[PDB]
Amino acid sequence: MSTPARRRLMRDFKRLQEDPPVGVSGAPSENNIMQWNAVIFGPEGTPFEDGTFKLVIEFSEEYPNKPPTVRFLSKMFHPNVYADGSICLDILQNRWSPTYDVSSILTSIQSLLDEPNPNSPANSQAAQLYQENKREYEKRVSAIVEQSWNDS
Repeated sequence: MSTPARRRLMRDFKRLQEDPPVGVSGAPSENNIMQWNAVIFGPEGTPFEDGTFKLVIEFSEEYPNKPPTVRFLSKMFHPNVYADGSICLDILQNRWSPTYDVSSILTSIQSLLDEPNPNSPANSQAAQLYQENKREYEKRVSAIVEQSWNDS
């Protein structure tokens, strides 16, 4: 029924309103405290700067420091992605510190767009094309972005 992990999430939300992260947003809209609504925009000086990407962060009633779960709602091509669509970040592991806030997870992925980690990539196909054929990779970026570029 109740838990400590839930209470913490409530303290983070109010703290988010006081001073939310610039460039990325992550707050619950209609979905319960479990599911949240977050969106990340491409960094400056990248083919994603003009594009828009939305992602959801699924929390668990396990522990306030237990490795959470996150995944993009829109199916797009990325240099590194899991079969479930999750993102490969050091935060996803036990390296996550209970000192930081949810904003840290939003900025973590934002920076990933700028430059991924060649250290054990999830999608070798993309990571390879990045150093092989840039013309083939760029087309994949603008293509996936165009789909979620305009919905109206």
